[PDB]
Amino acid sequence: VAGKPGDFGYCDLNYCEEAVEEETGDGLDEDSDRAIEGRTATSEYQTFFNPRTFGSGEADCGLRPLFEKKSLEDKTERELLESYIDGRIVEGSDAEIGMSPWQVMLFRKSPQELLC
Amino acid sequence: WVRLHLLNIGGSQDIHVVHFHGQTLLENGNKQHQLGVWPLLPGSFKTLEM
Amino acid sequence: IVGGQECKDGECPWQALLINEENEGFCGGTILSEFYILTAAHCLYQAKRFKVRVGDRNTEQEEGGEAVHEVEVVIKHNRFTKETYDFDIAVLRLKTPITFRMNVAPACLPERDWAESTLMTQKTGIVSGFGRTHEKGRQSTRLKMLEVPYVDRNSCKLSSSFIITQNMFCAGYDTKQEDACQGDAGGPHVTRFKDTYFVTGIVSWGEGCARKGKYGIYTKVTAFLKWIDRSMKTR
Amino acid sequence: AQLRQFYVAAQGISWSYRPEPTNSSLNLSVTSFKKIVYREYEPYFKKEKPQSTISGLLGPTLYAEVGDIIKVHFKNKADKPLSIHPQGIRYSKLSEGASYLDHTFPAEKMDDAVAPGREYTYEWSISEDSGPTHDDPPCLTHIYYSHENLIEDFNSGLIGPLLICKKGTLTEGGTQKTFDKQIVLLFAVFDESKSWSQSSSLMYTVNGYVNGTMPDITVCAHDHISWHLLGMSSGPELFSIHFNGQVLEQNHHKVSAITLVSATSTTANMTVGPEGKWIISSLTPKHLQAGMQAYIDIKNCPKKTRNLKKITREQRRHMKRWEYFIAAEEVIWDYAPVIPANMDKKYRSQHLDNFSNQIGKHYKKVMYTQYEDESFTKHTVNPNMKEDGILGPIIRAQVRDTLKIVFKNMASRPYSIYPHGVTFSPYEDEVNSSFTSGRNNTMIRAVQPGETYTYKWNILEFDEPTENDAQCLTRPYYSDVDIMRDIASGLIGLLLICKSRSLDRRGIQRAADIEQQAVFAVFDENKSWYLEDNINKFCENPDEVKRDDPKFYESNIMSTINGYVPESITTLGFCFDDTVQWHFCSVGTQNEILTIHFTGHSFIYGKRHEDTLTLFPMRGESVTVTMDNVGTWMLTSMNSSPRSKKLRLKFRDVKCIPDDDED
Ligand SMILES: *[C@@H]1O[C@H](CO)[C@@H](O)[C@H](O)[C@H]1NC(C)=O
Ligand SMILES: *[C@@H]1O[C@H](CO)[C@@H](O)[C@H](O)[C@H]1NC(C)=O
Repeated sequence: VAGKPGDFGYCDLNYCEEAVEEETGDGLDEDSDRAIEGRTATSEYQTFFNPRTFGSGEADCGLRPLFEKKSLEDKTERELLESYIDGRIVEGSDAEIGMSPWQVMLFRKSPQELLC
Repeated sequence: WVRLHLLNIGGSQDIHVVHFHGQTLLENGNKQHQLGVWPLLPGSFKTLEM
Repeated sequence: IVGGQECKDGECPWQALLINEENEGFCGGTILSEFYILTAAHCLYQAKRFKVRVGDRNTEQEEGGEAVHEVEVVIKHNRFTKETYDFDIAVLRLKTPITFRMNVAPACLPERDWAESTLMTQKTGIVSGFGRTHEKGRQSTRLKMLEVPYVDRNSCKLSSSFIITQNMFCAGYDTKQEDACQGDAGGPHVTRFKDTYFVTGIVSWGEGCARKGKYGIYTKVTAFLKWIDRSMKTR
Repeated sequence: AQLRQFYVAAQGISWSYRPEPTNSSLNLSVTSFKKIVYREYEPYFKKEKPQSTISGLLGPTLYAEVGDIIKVHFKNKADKPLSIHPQGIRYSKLSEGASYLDHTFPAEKMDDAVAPGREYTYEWSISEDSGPTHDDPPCLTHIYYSHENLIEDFNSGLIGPLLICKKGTLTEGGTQKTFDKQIVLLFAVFDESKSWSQSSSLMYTVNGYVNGTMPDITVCAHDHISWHLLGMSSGPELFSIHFNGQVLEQNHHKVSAITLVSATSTTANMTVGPEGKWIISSLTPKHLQAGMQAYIDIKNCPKKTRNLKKITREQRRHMKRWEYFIAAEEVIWDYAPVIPANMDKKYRSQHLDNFSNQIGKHYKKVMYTQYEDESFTKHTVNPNMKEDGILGPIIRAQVRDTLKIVFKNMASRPYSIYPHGVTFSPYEDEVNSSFTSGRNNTMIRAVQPGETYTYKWNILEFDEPTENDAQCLTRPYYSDVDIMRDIASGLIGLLLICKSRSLDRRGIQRAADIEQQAVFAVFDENKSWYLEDNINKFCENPDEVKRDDPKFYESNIMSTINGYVPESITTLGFCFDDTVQWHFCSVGTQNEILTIHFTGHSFIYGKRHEDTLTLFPMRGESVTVTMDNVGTWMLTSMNSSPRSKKLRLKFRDVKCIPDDDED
């Protein structure tokens, strides 16, 4: 659209609706039995952007510099999945500092508040 | 309506398809089907409604 | 405590609030003696520093009987493994002596043979604690209690994607939203017998809180009554 | 609601029981002729309506939806004053058709015996009560029978199919609109002794044809068959037909083998498989003496528009190649483990050529010896199969799973497995691997001594286990080179058709005890395939077969329990709070249903609790037990016939002695 070169606008049109849960594995092929809590994972990430076009910070997402760069199983709130003995009653009772490193909280020049 | 409690007791395969002259049974269970007769299976206890 | 209602003052005396560094209960506590508190051994992975504020009735405000007690040392099971879902039990010896008063009275061990023949053979069981008032509802501000019934072994096995060991037993409702939840971490679940409540176990894990087809994965207290006593005398 | 003017006439037919006179022509058959069977006629009895060749002795199929009124004109063309009596229809006494001391009027008695050559319009208004209900297949099966002589009329004929279907599903022709085809199945033990003419006819009859001489049946692929299985005979006769290659639905229950008795009428479903003729026969020993060979041709018809719905997953979740190397190997064996003859066969011979007490019975069976090495030399499968006899290793076959079988024959005879109740699934498809299938697409190489070949077994998403069933359904397997003598030999095995979720080939749900097998099978060593070497060369008797005997026809026959005789089996023992998930197999030629019983302890049957379970031949039974009474208790049988009387296992119950928890 007009204004900034590359600014994007959406033509007014309708769209369909889909469901996902109704499908089992398909070409997935991971396991034969069932297990919901207690799993550990380590691997890399595949990008979708040209590295020259995004620079630093592309293939490092989905992790945390403190908790996941060391690839260590972390404290109570994330323990709900990983603890085998625990799946419903963990209740760390607190959310300490920095539990959401990728969340933004806006202010306006209006009295301090978040619009969106 | 009358409930059935016909029973069979082991022995030697003494099965009996109890004919009813103009009568239709009713299975009493999670499915509740309808029957005409029933083979009296030894070692089994059968309950129905009539 | 999905749904449920508040423990009346004194109705849940052994029930304790394990206050952590911020003095908000990270786990459900259980008074055992003048110096001991009971919690599931999963509570050991959730602690910076922690105390036991016995007699607490409301997380909003102090409303009588709140005495702060400090855990001397934890008796963790040496076979306690998360994968086994078993031995999820941590006896908490206290530095501060527990003062038996209003809302302070423990639950002691019956005869092992009689407990096996009577406790796990009961019909329903009562669970209490400052738990999540719903499956995900907010934590119970008041000390809320709830009663849940026993579940057959095969029903628990089919209702669980995991092992249902020789000890662990399901207790709750098939689809009704009422059971222990977040807030009952080691939350004392008991069972009435002639007004003497008996702790028949505590949830360890499970899919959601009183979900459809799901139940609290309790621990057979009668299974480790000998170990419960030997940890009473341990540390 | 439609007014059904039916015109049927009884008439004696010189029935041949042959599918056709053949090039030899003529009719020189059993002396069962002039068989009065009623046949449908054109309106006003213009002429008899044509009857299907398959329905040789089978009479007019009478489908009827609810609300109808059936003006069944019955011209008794048979020269005997006769009658026709329904079974499960709330009729009126005027068309009662049954003569007894009802103290009724002659007008209500003329139906009970209609004069020969006389039309009687047997009218009955159908009702919604007389029809399929909820949870009931679209059609129901019944019978109208000649009440004139319930003993002699049957053997003289007078048989006709009775079907009642729901409105809508029923067509004008009687088929189900949801069903591509409908099939009616009948068996009989027709005896000329109790007939119009008299003869000693032990000859058995499937439908109208004798001992396995049916004209073959062709069914196009993916054909929704609404089956109609009817088993009727004079005496108590068991019709244990296994649908080889097919699984049928009865009352929302899925089984591959349909075991029925006399006076049994049943209906079921099957969507016809891809391709290949198939044969079905009754597992009754007398039905093995006779043919009961109903050949059916499952054919991939291009003139069918094979749907190819492909509403499936077709993917490796829940899957693994699961290479079961169960190469057959000849072994020495003892029916009685007098010494602890457990832990498969490491010290094999250890024998003394004596059928009693220690090793020396030399029951030279041919085990399905499991392996995991490709060469099959090392056993490589030596599990904790304590107090276990010759038993096929358990395959925890989940739904839609896949698995590989490879046989090397370490025995003097060619051999090849028949998965009974497992062949219902699409087998390993063969175009060049037909082998000695008998033209039935049974990929049976009968692997020669030392030969090796492979099975590619994989099941589709449809399964025998169901919500109206157990988590795993019990289905055995055995050989094909000689069924009778090889079942009499050591050629039998068993796996599980598992709907299980948390198994991973390890354990159905590893929270309950999984002790499963109770096989009171009866083996005659004077019937075994290795009769010769076993009985003659390695016993305390000369080299005669010794069929004739004081008791050697009886000595060499034995109702062992899972390869072990009842008298020399140690007592069981478990601790409390346990549930034992069982998967039984009543396979032996019992000839009499047996009723096991647990003292104090009780069974489970879906929701029902049995505490006394009857058993039926060649059928798998998979349930659990809530073992809830301390001490030793009996796995006793309530039939307790002296033939298989000493069947009681002293399973113990104690409060789990191990205190564990270290200190
Ligand atoms: C036909 O088979 C399908 C397989 O799922 C089943 O749903 C249906 O009940 C069958 N029909 C009858 C009449 O049993
Ligand atoms: C023919 O029927 C008779 C009836 O007794 C039976 O003995 C015989 O084995 C049958 N033959 C075949 C080939 O089925």
